Amino acid sequence: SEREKRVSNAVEFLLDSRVRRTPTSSKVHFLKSKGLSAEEICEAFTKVG
Repeated sequence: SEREKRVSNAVEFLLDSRVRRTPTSSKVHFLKSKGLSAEEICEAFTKVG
């Protein structure tokens, strides 16, 4: 599904060691800019440990 693709792509982005030091505020805006909702964003954040 389109939602599953959005969330799974987000998780993969977030797991990249190179993006760790990226401000969480900008991660939120970035994910919104890729079409994710607030609930999708929270789901993506918590799939990462």
